[PDB]
Amino acid sequence: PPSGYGVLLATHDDDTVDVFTSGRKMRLTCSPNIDAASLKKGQTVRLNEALTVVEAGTFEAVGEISTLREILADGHRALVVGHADEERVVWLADPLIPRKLRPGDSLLVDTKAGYAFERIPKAEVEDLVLEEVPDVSYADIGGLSRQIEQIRDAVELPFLHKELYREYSLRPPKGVLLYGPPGCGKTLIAKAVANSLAKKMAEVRGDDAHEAKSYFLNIKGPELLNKFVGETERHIRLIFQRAREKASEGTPVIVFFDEMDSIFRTRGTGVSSDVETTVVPQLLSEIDGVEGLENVIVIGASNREDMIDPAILRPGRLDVKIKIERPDAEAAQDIYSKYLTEFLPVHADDLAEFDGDRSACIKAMIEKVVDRMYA
Amino acid sequence: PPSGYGVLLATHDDDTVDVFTSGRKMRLTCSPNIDAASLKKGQTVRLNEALTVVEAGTFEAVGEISTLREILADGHRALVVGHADEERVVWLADPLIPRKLRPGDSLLVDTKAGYAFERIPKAEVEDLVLEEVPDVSYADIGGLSRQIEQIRDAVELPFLHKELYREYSLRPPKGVLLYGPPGCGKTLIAKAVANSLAKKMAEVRGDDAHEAKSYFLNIKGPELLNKFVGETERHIRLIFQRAREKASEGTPVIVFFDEMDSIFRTRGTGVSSDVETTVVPQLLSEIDGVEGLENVIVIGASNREDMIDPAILRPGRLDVKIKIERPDAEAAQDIYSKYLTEFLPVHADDLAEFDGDRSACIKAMIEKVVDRMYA
Amino acid sequence: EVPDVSYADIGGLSRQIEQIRDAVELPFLHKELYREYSLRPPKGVLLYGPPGCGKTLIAKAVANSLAKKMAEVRGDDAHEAKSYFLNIKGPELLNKFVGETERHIRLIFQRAREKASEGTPV
Amino acid sequence: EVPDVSYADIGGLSRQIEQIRDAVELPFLHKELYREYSLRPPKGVLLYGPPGCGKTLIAKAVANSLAKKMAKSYFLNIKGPELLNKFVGETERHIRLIFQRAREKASEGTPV
Amino acid sequence: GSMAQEQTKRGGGGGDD
Ligand SMILES: Nc1ncnc2c1ncn2[C@@H]1O[C@H](COP(=O)(O)OP(=O)(O)OP(=O)(O)O)[C@@H](O)[C@H]1O
Ligand SMILES: Nc1ncnc2c1ncn2[C@@H]1O[C@H](COP(=O)(O)OP(=O)(O)OP(=O)(O)O)[C@@H](O)[C@H]1O
Ligand SMILES: Nc1ncnc2c1ncn2[C@@H]1O[C@H](COP(=O)(O)OP(=O)(O)OP(=O)(O)O)[C@@H](O)[C@H]1O
Ligand SMILES: Nc1ncnc2c1ncn2[C@@H]1O[C@H](COP(=O)(O)OP(=O)(O)OP(=O)(O)O)[C@@H](O)[C@H]1O
Ligand SMILES: [Mg+2]
Ligand SMILES: [Mg+2]
Ligand SMILES: [Mg+2]
Ligand SMILES: [Mg+2]
Repeated sequence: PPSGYGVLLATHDDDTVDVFTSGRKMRLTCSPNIDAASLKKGQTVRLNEALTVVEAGTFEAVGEISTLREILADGHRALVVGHADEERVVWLADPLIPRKLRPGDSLLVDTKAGYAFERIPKAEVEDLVLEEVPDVSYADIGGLSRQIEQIRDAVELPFLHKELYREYSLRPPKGVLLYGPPGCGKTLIAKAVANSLAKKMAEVRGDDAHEAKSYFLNIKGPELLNKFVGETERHIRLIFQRAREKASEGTPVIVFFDEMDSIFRTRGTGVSSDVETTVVPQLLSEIDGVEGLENVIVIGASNREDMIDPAILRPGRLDVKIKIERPDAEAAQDIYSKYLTEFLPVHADDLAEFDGDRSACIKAMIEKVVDRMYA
Repeated sequence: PPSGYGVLLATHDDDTVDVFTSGRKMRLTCSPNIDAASLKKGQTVRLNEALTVVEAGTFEAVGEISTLREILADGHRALVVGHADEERVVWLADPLIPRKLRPGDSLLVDTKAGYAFERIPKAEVEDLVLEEVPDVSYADIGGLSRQIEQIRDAVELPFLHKELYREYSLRPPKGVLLYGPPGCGKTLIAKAVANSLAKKMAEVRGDDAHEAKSYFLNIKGPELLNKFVGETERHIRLIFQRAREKASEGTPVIVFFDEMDSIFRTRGTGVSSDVETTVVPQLLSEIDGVEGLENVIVIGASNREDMIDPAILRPGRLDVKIKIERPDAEAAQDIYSKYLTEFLPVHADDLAEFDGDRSACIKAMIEKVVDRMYA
Repeated sequence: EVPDVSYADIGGLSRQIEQIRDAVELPFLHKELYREYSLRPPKGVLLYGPPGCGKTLIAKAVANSLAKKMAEVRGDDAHEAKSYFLNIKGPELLNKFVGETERHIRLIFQRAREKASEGTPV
Repeated sequence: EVPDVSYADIGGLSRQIEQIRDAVELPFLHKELYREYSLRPPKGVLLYGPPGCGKTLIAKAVANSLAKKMAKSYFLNIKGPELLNKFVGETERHIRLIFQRAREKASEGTPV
Repeated sequence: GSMAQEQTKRGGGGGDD
């Protein structure tokens, strides 16, 4: 009953297998029950005091993680650099030999065994910001109809009809800007497009919430700003790389930058610090460069349109500049209707004149109040 | 009976379990006297000379503390860093699957077995935010009855009456701005609110001592200013994350931004300094962002109300604006009554005119002094 | 990955493309004639102008032309016929450590000198 | 740092000595009588006037006299231009550290 | 005399065992 464990290394025609066990490299025969043909490199296997492979298992899930350097010519090996700049050539297991393994990846490796298993990003931090998706939708936003139409055309429309766009040789917009006076409702649209995207992703592929949320990234502002030189730029590089994996020409990845003025400037307006002077060219290269993002939409929101650098506010980077204006009388009526719902309790005195009709009473109250305030 | 110890890893339907023992992983059977189903992942279990589990214990060990970076998608493993910048993936223990686990929290981990047994909360502690409970109470403030009632309705009333607001579907205010001339009293009301919150969390709820200290997160303006790029941003994010994690349903967490005028100021004002284009957007996005606060009230006191930026003064961030005014004659009489108490030693010749009646004597002195200053 | 932009996809600039095409190809198109006049090929080309005027467009066209040329001359399309174009983002070479970025500079230029030949531009 | 200047060294400013005594010296002599009477002791003294007249001498003499009267008192002398740095926030953090040390010393109850 | 923030550059450290 007490049985050991080991890591598979390679297979031979002798029906024998190389296994790393107890910190040493050994060769074993397999049990008649197990078929050595189905084994794959890097699989975990179970052993015994007689030193026989009895059962195969799933790959290792814990251990040291190292940054991938390059993939060797043979394709079964790759160079990985450890935490203290130690470099080692390690075999690539079956799962890596899915998405193509590319350098700049943090592969989970067992240095003594010399095998890489999987890799994980750290940009999740941003994906961790929107832990709960807002429940607001376009039905809960009033006073803006043309803007909602434009924002739907920018995002939803290209993906609803891909074949029509292909026939007309038109690609989805690369970027969207939202600008207007404070409080006019920019964050509402920004947090409602996220809800719509989550609903779409859930209904199309799978009901899992995490994967649905994994397509909207919330920068939240100066979160990218860091202490050390050349670290925030690498953070932006990682953000955009993680964005480019998740795009499949049928799935949009929305990277929302809030308060554009925080990290974006003219490169000359900076007085105390000019970190933006380094940050801006990196992101400009990421958006449009030698290699461009095929199906990534960057939605930007700001309160001061002029402070933003002219390079970003260029067609082909921020194609549609949606402007939200201060509400008029009809927009005020719509906003009031969105809040003064019929289900709100109302006094019997107000109900007396309109024979208890809640809807008409509340409606007339809405015009009365908007008329009072718009005088 | 000399008996060993090991760390449980996973359970199987064969009633046999994998245990890390003597630095290597063992598949071992369980004794009939211990239930295998009752076991939990990452459990310290007893062994013997025949390598059979005989007892199960607490998840107590001595281990290095690793700063938690992110939890994996599968929800069972998390990435952590080390003192030497060593990043490793570790399975979560049963208690860590409790308060929600967040990045930046220390975890006790045994790197050989790779399990995070528990989280150490004292390591991430902020004593700069904590404030000593003031002796000042509501009865100690005079001449500001309207402002006291307004701040009561803003802060204390919503949590006292929750079902009543839910019936009307009203959310608690998400910000209070005390503002006015110098000295007229702004810090005094903050002290009174802190004392009331301390009492409410002390005797009404009865959690423990120092729990009242935890709430009313108090930070002065200049304290947030730091020497690096994007270091104040980290402090803002940390304090708001602490406020978010401490606040529960019906539990108020109040952050006092004393001296709101000097801190933040107005963006684009001040040639000498440019801290404004970095700090003001972090606060603008933490409050009323894509993900909003639940039961957090931000109280800001300013002697220069107009100096503060308008984007953080518009409704939705600082809704309830309370203005402190200069005392009038009746207000001055009340303030004198708040200090000219009857416990002060009164001269006998002073009491001669009223036959030793100290209450009437002191009231008359207050009237005389008020008349003298207001003549 | 090699972009598909070619010279036929650029319009309104028939003079600048001529200059860059000459500076890239002619020293290698006619090496014997260049050595006849002892003319050293230029080693610095700068493209400057207002935003969104075609600078990256010309860069992509040049990269595509070089990749096609090297695919014609030899093989190993996997990395060869493309390794000769090195795309570097602006802040990409910036590094946290004190001397690592300088080492990156020296090492990049060292490889660019190694891979280069009299017939193969880098 | 132990101040050594005494009131005897100061000449011609005895009246200033008697005002400065009534704000720091007297309160800690019989503080019990004040908390009985509920008086709030003073908090800050600003010595202002033409320079080179012995402003520092008055403060050092007061500190030395208070130390001699106590039967443990702690005194901090920090010059102005030291609290100045071009980087953002450093001058404030120095003040925070100074006052943190002040609270550390005052926590026992000895005069600071 | 405008005040300015700074960005520091780390120096790698070597530790064995
Ligand atoms: N139709 C509407 N138009 C405008 N505001 C609305 C509407 N419906 C609701 N609101 C309210 O307006 C508030 C402010 O929304 P939002 O945060 O989007 O403003 P903002 O323009 O993003 O502000 P800022 O420019 O300062 O970031 C929300 O809390 C929301 O409740
Ligand atoms: N009812 C009252 N109204 C006004 N001031 C009062 C009252 N009771 C006491 N005071 C005194 O008012 C003084 C100033 O109080 P506080 O510091 O709160 O005012 P402030 O306006 O916030 O001051 P500052 O302008 O310095 O920020 C204190 O000495 C306090 O004891
Ligand atoms: N003849 C042309 N002149 C200018 N732009 C063109 C031309 N033909 C196509 N374009 C379009 O112009 C867009 C911008 O090109 P490009 O990225 O080279 O501008 P840029 O100068 O690099 O911008 P930036 O200065 O912001 O980096 C391209 O997406 C391309 O589709
Ligand atoms: N009674 C006195 N009045 C003035 N100066 C005196 C007296 N006794 C001694 N001095 C001398 O005056 C000198 C200056 O003392 P001190 O530094 O206190 O002057 P100050 O007013 O603090 O100068 P500043 O205004 O430049 O700070 C001392 O070196 C001391 O020897
Ligand atoms: Mg907003
Ligand atoms: Mg105050
Ligand atoms: Mg370009
Ligand atoms: Mg002096």
